[PDB]
Amino acid sequence: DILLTQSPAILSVSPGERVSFSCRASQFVGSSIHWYQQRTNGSPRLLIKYASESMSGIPSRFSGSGSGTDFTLSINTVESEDIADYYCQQSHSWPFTFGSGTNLEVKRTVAAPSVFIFPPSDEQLKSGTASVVCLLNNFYPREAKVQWKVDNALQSGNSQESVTEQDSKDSTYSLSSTLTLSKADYEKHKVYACEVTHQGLSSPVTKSFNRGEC
Amino acid sequence: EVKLEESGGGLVQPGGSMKLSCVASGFIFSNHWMNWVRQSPEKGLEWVAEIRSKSINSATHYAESVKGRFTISRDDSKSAVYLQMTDLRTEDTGVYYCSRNYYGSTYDYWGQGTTLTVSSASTKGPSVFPLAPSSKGTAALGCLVKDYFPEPVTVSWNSGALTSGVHTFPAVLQSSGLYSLSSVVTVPSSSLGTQTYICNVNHKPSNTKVDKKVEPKS
Repeated sequence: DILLTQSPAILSVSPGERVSFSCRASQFVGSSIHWYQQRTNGSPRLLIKYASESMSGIPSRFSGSGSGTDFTLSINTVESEDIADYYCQQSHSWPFTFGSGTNLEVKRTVAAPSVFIFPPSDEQLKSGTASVVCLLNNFYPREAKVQWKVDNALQSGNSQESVTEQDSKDSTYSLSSTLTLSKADYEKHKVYACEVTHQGLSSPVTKSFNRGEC
Repeated sequence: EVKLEESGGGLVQPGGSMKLSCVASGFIFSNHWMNWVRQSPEKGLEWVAEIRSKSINSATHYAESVKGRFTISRDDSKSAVYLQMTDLRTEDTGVYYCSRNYYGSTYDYWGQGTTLTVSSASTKGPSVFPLAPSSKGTAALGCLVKDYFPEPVTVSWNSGALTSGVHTFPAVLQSSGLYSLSSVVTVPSSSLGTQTYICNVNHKPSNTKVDKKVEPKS
């Protein structure tokens, strides 16, 4: 199949900025590249056909360009309704294929997270499992490193992260990192620590607790 | 205006079967080529199947990943296109869109999508555990909502009276096949002694409703 490489995966835009993003075909596709917008919880919507032809009803700030393999969608001054995912699609030959998408997010100034750690509850421990939660609250940009350290041993493979959608009011993200151990493994160790590295923090932040102390 | 409206999604075990339907209006249905396109986080958008117009023998075409397992069909008298799926696999999970392709070019109209979940996991309500505010300005507290299936759960705080500063995280699929999530909120530290904090967890597929009081641990 013809593969379409969209770049970047995530593009940060300030309101009023002129932005563009890229769709590269793994082989020649002439002008048969079509662009779609997909807002959160919505369906794809056709914006541009045959590289550069705008559909009716689509605002004039959208324009497309390119031919052969390298294609570009441009938004001349982004509005807040343009915050969405954007996909390209080729119809040069069968089967028709789509790129992986570019997500447009709101760019704002750097905001450091506030960090919180939560031991497993007594209730959960009584059930045989221990979940330790590290929370990063309202930060920007989205990139952050969260490392679990248990009696000074760096943990790998036993934690999962979740991230909220960008906040509608302050444009920040929040993130949970959840360390999961069996009750027996949890009770083998004393010091549980979450260390957070983020651009907004002049030094990485560690929150920790001693198992069973309060 | 053109409308495409899908139905028939749901939960099914691997090896299972399910039929999707889509009803069209606002264009001459029998003239046009109708498609199913699916979307998942791991594979993105993927064309699935197409059935062309009766004028060209209603030719059908399938993605290699579903050939021999899926069958697309149309009923022009009902303005309907269907996708019969068999031998379903976990990686068939996704949102399935009905879409018109304009004679071998764009997908110029799309439905709202219908969700297919292929999983051997059994339906199960969550356990809800407190994330107690730390004994050491602003405090964070929450509820851990663990080991339920399938999606979704809803979480409110104080029966909806508390909304500011709440973050209910997207669910994550554990290796057990069950989902887990946390819902947290930041509140003034001074309010921990004057205000009670209760998370209300609802999981409709298991008819589970749980209220958990979250207080400082002694």
